[PDB]
Amino acid sequence: ASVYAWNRKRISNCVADYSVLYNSASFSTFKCYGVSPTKLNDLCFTNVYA
Amino acid sequence: DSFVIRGDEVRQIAPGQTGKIADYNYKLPDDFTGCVIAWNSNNLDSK
Repeated sequence: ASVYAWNRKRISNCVADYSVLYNSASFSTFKCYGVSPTKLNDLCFTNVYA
Repeated sequence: DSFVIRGDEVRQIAPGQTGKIADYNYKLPDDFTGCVIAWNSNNLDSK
């Protein structure tokens, strides 16, 4: 979607291996706030919004 | 310590930095004292 009207996906009721994202060479940045990307598999959430 | 790396991966060469080379094959100490010098060597080391 275009940045004037950006699209929010709710993620819920599932397991995510964040290493599948963070280990990828595909990303030009992966900057995180309040959490470090290496820790995200050890930790869990009510929902995630993309 | 002397070696060739891909230019994008030079980020991993520090105390506190994270990635596959920092995890596996070239861990620096968390309190490392010294200097990291890196430069593009495409004209020397590509084929």
